[PDB]
Amino acid sequence: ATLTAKNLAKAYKGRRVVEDVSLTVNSGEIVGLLGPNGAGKTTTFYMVVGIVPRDAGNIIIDDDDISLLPLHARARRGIGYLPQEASIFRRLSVYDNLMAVLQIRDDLSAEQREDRANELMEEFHIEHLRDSMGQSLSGGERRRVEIARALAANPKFILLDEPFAGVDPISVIDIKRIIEHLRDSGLGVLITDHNVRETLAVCERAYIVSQGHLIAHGTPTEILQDEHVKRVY
Ligand SMILES: CO[C@@H]1[C@@H](OC(N)=O)[C@@H](O)[C@H](Oc2ccc3c(O)c(NC(=O)[C@]45C[C@H]6C[C@H](C[C@H](C6)C4)C5)c(=O)oc3c2C)OC1(C)C
Ligand SMILES: Nc1ncnc2c1ncn2[C@@H]1O[C@H](COP(=O)(O)OP(=O)(O)O)[C@@H](O)[C@H]1O
Ligand SMILES: [Mg+2]
Repeated sequence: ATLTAKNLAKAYKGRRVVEDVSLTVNSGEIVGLLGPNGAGKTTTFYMVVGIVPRDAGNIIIDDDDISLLPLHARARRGIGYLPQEASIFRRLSVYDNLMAVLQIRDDLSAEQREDRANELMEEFHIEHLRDSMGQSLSGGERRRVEIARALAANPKFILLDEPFAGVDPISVIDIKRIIEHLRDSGLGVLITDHNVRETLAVCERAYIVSQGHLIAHGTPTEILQDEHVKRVY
């Protein structure tokens, strides 16, 4: 499957925070949307996920233009999403966090939902936290729970907004292995970051944004032929 955004634009109070941003991700790839703070990465993700309406451009999955579908409809089409800031249900246990999303799985029986919850906790190394409250988790543990909770919806594409933000260096490596695992499972993975040097090496392709504009794109090697990108990073 392929998820594509074509010439997205978004304005707030007449200011164009995103002017022209495109990107594409296929199943089995990690693709980066990378650039400085304020460049428009989260706004772009919001327009892809459907959390805000787009002012221009197109959002496409395969042969379906979904630019006008609401968040919930795109989610059923296979788009999953993880915000930068903590999104775990702090007052609920890890188990209940996963079961909360598994309740939308009309393709699974009550029993199967229970199975998947145990499966996800094994995969993401959080079984020992089954009954712990999200509040009591560390940044890295919290991130692993939130990612597993997103996968509970069985998405085709997972959009991770700065997944490494607010986690320790050991958890960064752990999250990087998780991302490789997701990719190997056939998901299309789209990640944002401002640390181009670090994140570029895990991307099959990336889209470098600055001030709401796409300024470079392609494989890391292609991107790093751009003198501006070389220098700044
Ligand atoms: C049918 O409803 C479902 C639930 O399903 C059942 N059957 O209940 C379950 O799916 C679920 O539950 C949630 C989800 C979110 C919250 C939540 O954001 C809380 N607020 C805090 O964390 C904060 C907020 C402010 C003020 C303080 C400090 C800081 C900043 C963090 C508390 C919260 O206190 O409880 C939540 C619950 C229970 O979502 C629901 C509600 C849609
Ligand atoms: N709801 C909003 N109203 C007005 N301006 C906003 C809103 N959300 C974001 N912005 C602005 O849009 C620009 C891009 O923000 P954002 O997409 O969050 O950038 P990034 O994720 O790349 O840091 C920023 O200048 C930000 O202040
Ligand atoms: Mg952001």
